[PDB]
Amino acid sequence: SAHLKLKEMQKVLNAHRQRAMEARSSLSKAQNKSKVLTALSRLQKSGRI
Amino acid sequence: TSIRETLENGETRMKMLNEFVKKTSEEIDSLNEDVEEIKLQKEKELHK
Repeated sequence: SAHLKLKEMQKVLNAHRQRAMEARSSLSKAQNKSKVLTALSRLQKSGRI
Repeated sequence: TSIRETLENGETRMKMLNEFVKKTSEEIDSLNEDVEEIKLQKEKELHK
């Protein structure tokens, strides 16, 4: 039963793991757009392009 | 009629040159701002 409980809680970890990744992925996408926006504000403002 | 056409062409050329000079001044101001930002970055980030 001990190791049973172990697998049980480790399954929970996996869930947490993937859900964290989900959030992380979203965050990355968000921050990606953010820095992308910086280029859209900077590269077009300098007029060199 | 020839003098009026020449004056209209000269006024159009002057307006185009003024627009080009305004665009060049805006580009020069943007380049100066970018150079100032690059200098500030090279001064701050290189302090370590």
